Amino acid sequence: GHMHDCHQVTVSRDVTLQNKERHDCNQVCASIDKETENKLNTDIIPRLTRYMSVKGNSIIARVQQSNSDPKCSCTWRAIIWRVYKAYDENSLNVALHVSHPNQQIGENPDWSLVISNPNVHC
Repeated sequence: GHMHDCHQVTVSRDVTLQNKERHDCNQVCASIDKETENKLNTDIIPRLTRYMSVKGNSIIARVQQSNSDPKCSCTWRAIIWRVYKAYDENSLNVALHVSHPNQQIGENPDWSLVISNPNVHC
């Protein structure tokens, strides 16, 4: 019944883009694929580095859809392989919106974070 000291995190970006034009939402969302990567590497990973046992994440991937809705729901997911279990899902989510302390202007409202697998080693 071995015990797990790290957990695996899926960090997600969730953006709604205007599509008054009624184009493919894969193509509308693709517009800010590069933005999302640059945001992942320059802000999101850095501010979660503190919590990882070992540096290590998957390449951020967009979720394919099949629609042309007036508002496009765009979602990217990346996986961070090992984060100390000591840091709960809530504290990791907070780390996304707040850095400097007592802060009131939240950042990255578009970003969220789950535990993808409770049972990882470091």
